[PDB]
Amino acid sequence: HWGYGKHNGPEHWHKDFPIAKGERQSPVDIDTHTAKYDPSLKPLSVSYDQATSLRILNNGCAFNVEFDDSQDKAVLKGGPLDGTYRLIQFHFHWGSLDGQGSEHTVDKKKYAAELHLVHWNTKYGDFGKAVQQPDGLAVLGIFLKVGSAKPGLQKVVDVLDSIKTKGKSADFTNFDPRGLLPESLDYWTYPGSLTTPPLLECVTWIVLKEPISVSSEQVLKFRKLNFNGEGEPEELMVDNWRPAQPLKNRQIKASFK
Ligand SMILES: NS(=O)(=O)c1ccc(C(=O)N[C@@H](c2ccccc2)c2cnnn2CC(=O)NCCCS)cc1
Ligand SMILES: [Zn+2]
Repeated sequence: HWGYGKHNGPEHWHKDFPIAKGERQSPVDIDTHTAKYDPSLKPLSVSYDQATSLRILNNGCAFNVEFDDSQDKAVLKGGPLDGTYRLIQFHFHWGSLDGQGSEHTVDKKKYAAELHLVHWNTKYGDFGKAVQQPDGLAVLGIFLKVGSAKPGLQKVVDVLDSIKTKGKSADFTNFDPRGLLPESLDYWTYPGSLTTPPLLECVTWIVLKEPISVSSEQVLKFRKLNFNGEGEPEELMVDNWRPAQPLKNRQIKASFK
């Protein structure tokens, strides 16, 4: 029932998921002047060289590229994290217009889109158990701006034709998520939540400072997707972002001086 319309969008979610008004909700606005460098942060390790992608799925919210997480293959370690976090999927949030689409904002600036690489803490054995823990997940967030094309994104753009409507999937093997990273791994980190229902407060957020650039044509292909299922009235999959939530008693830490 929840979605991103006037009748079922983020302002309505709290009626089915009261944690929507919780103490560690995401996303947030990152006030870069209030964020503090934290010398206790260890180097961030993004280790994706043995990633094994499997499939791409339109789940009615976004599209997810899913990975084989049955072994340590593609993992996130270091930074604010304790232990090893395994990549399970990535997806994006985007706008109807280039001036909006990201979930996190930076000094109130909205980006055209935001990539979420989702990882779970291997100490909990599987994703389902990890989402019952306050340090169960780590999401690596990457902003997208419109400018030059991102070559590493093109294979995603070109399969979207095949998963236009909710519940469609396609084989998506041998995709290398390293092609979606910016040059610098400088980040902000804070404790938060899933940004969609069930909005569970399990996430260590790691949001990169440097955006990647994608072309107008690339983001336009995202906006041709549908929220609805085949045969249903066409609802373009656009503006699938939750706005910034109250920071409450949290501190955002920076990895850079
Ligand atoms: N935006 S985010 O990175 O913060 C984020 C990351 C992961 C999930 C997620 O795994 N949600 C699934 C889940 C299954 C079991 C327990 C809890 C959560 C779920 C539940 N119903 N559908 N899904 C799939 C889901 O919503 N896919 C993520 C695409 C966001 S537009 C949601 C948001
Ligand atoms: Zn997300």
